[PDB]
Amino acid sequence: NELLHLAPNVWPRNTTRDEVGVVCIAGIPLTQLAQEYGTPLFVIDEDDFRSRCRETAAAFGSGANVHYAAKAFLCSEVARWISEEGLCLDVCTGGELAVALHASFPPERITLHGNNKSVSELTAAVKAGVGHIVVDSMTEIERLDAIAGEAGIVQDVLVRLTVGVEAHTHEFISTAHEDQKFGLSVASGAAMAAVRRVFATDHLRLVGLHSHIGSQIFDVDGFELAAHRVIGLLRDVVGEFGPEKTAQIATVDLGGGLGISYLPSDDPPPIAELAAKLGTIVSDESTAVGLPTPKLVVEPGRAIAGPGTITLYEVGTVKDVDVSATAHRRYVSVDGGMSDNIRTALYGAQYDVRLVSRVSDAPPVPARLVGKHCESGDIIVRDTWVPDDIRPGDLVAVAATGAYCYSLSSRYNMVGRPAVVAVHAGNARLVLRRETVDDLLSLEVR
Amino acid sequence: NELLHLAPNVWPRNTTRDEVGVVCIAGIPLTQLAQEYGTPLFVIDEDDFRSRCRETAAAFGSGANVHYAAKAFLCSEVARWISEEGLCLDVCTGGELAVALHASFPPERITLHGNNKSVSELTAAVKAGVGHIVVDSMTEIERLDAIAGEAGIVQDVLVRLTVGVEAHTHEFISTAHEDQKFGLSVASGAAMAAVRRVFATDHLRLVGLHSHIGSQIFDVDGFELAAHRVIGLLRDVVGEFGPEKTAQIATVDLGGGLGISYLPSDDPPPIAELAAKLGTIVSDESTAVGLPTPKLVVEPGRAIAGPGTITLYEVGTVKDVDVSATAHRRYVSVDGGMSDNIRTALYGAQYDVRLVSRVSDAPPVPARLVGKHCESGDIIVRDTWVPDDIRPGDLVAVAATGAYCYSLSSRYNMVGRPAVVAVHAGNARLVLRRETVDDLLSLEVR
Repeated sequence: NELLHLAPNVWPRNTTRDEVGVVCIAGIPLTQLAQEYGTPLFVIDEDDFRSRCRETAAAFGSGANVHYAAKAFLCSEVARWISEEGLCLDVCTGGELAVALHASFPPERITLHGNNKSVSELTAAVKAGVGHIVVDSMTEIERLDAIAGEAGIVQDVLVRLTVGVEAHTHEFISTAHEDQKFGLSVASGAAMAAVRRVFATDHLRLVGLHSHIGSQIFDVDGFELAAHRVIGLLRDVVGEFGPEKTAQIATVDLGGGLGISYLPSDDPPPIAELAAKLGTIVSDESTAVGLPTPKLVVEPGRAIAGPGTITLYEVGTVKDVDVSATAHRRYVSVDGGMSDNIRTALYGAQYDVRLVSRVSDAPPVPARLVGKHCESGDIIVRDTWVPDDIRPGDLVAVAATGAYCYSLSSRYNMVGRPAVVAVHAGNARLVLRRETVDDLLSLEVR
Repeated sequence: NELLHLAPNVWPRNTTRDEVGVVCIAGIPLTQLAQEYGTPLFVIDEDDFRSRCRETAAAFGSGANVHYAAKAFLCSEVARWISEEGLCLDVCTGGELAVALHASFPPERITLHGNNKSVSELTAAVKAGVGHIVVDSMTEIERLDAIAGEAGIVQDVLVRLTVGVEAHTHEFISTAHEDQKFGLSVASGAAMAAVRRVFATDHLRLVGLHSHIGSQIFDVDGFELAAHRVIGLLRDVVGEFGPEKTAQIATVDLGGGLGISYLPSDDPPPIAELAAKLGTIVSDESTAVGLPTPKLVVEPGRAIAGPGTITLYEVGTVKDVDVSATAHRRYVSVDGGMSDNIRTALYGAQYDVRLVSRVSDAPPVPARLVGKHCESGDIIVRDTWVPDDIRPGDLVAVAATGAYCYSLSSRYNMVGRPAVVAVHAGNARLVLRRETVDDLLSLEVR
């Protein structure tokens, strides 16, 4: 009855149910996908993903202002999607760049991020003609300058700032000293020292400022404090160097962390509403300090890739576990685990799980969804409810696994990566194939 | 001065230091290994690993009583070492089995573990002639019974028990109801129901009972209570079925969790000492209930694989981070991260890290060792000390990364698995090659 419901904020946009009670994505029964492709299976609702690109692009004025964070999930097919939808792509190490270039992603729409970019990654970035590099340390700045001079080019950079704001859901914390790896402290003068260094060179050009402040952010307040702090530095810079050397500092990038619904009760605002608030903040903040309004750029991963994909599993074992003298928890063992979704164990993530191969009339029963790994903490959904007649051979799906589940996949217990399939308009296609024993053995020498 | 020291309880047994101040493993400078093989690099002290096998085998009476838990780290090379050293091998899913069989590991010395074994894994295990299956549910028992009967064989099994004991380091917790996925409860009567079920059939033979109680266990008291509880069931079983159908229940397997030193302060007892205590426990408990003393089996992963391997990295970036108005923490960015060692992030692991390419005279300074991934929490060693002159190009090593680090490796940010090398008597050989971009792209369709 209520265990049947697929909260529209949580599930992919193109989710329906059958007349026989099977959940379909983009018109295809989940049962047919498991039949054709096996389980576990990442199922991507392509129209959903593309929708999020378009709405976010519209919300921020242009696809140019929306940089997809590849770390959420990347492969050549997805790089193609982002390319066609007109967004930019943020890449983090050499491997993400090479996969983008392999996919012929236009390098001028690429930004390179990272706290510890090697010489060889910086080298490859400029050789490829990557549009922007977000610099994270004085050392990087030295390195990049030498590399750009060698190549005979002027590299566009942003400097990553630490502004003491950490935002999650409907709260944020402001600290005097952010104690983490990324960026340079505005407060300490470290950020201004970086700005000076970039100005002192010939082969680099400072075109913006970057901050990233959290994840699953549902309110604008963290961003507003962050924006105030970032533009305060802007004020400091053009104050010291004059609106002339600074004219080209045209971009404030407020990073990622746009929030999605994992659970029905999750309540991120519509992106159009949040984006307009952000736009008003940036204009207000810049006028408040006598500056022209900079371009606002945003770097979502989760908010593009997360909601449109589910993980489909087969129930293998159902065990009733005594938890008190009178209560029980129903442990439902499934086809994968921390190998394909480590987020529950790693971050304490909370997911929605539903029976998707039939409609049960059995009453709900408190449950834990667990994997097949030889570790007690191999838990996929810690606290949930299942039909009292859940049985091996039933299919269940976990929602919003499109971001950072596959990106984090391992071969723990020699469990190969699941296949990943894209559905569009009643048609399914394999995108990433499932790993085999040969894959498992492939790094072994002889 | 003291930042130079490599605690012998922490570092591989065949660690020394150069006269030029480079740490060698099995006689090879770590700087040479980084030069030949690149970083990050897993370095396996082969002799150390074998020694651990040999001393644990001796401590428990025989290699037959020591079952290496492959989940800690498995490849064909390692399966070979285990086989040669005369130990048994615990495998957890179909992939671990397949790797074992691929490496020619004797099936009779294999034991299959897991909470969610599929019909296909069970079927492959009996087809291979796997010596033991540790059954975890009533469902598994029914599946295996049918499988064994179809094969025309009698399958030896043990029943995994939950006895409400969870031990770590020098303590344990006893609970009325362990609320987790594995085993059947002695207290609720679920264990006895399973024993009856095995006894009901012709195609299975009950040879023993299994319990696994935690990790990093430094004392014997948790084991004692567990053994008391396990042997209590043994008494109920032979009571109800008579010393007859019960004569072949010859083994009490107390699982894994034997502890190693991650940090110089860590104090696991010598294995011979703990093994003797354990032996005494088993004999005492069985005699207290009028039973002959059962064989004692142990399933270590960490204590075999952990200490003999280190992870070698190159320092790329060094940033001093203000943490209060007066204090600072030195962020030392390295060559890998949560992709090759997720344990700090995942379980709050603590590691020992040391500068290995030179001797520093610089004073020590509070530090954090961090990877190159594009998230704040990509921390390898949260709280450590490094020399004040630590610089890009220096090599550092993290100790005791031989268990559960490679096992759990991912391609987060398209960062390929590092190379794994084995060193023995002044010779190094590549065991597992490092991933390339082609590996990263290999599951892509088109």
